[PDB]
Amino acid sequence: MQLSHRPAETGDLETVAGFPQDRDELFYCYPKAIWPFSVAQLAAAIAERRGSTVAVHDGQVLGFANFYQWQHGDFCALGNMMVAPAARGLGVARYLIGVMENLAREQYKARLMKISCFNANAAGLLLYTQLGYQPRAIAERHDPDGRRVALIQMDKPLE
Ligand SMILES: CO[C@@]1(NC(=O)Cc2cccs2)C(=O)N2C(C(=O)O)=C(COC(N)=O)CS[C@@H]21
Repeated sequence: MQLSHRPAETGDLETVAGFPQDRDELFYCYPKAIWPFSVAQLAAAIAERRGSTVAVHDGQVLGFANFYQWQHGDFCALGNMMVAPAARGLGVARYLIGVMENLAREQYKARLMKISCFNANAAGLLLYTQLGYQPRAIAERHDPDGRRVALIQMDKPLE
């Protein structure tokens, strides 16, 4: 694996919007979005967020993430974490989370990264745990069917 990163570009949008494979996956990474996902929905998030970044390997965009909260000197909140379905479990999210930690430290002077993860996303919860994130709170949210879900609010000090 020889991963690189760069800011997200218009030409990446169709690729990245292809990453969520079902309503659950879209919910876990972008709960405000409505299935089916679209480039317009992805662009809307990019426009209102900061730091949208892609991970690339062998000419393929394999990952995407951004910040939906940012407070200089304080923290950033990382979301829209998406990984190409053929590249799952190969370290792309771990790589990109590390890049986003460096961005938060360097650009925003953040002392903390927040990551919130829905309860059903076991793989996410375990990944963020392996990367040193700890659970701080659990918040109630509602899914598209009106069912109650638990949002696990985690954080990690940045060094
Ligand atoms: C403002 O916080 C968020 N939204 C809400 O909590 C509001 C709602 C949630 C469910 C119904 S309404 C927001 O935006 N979030 C994102 C995101 O879109 O990136 C994620 C995805 O996180 C990752 N890890 O990719 C977790 S919920 C959190």
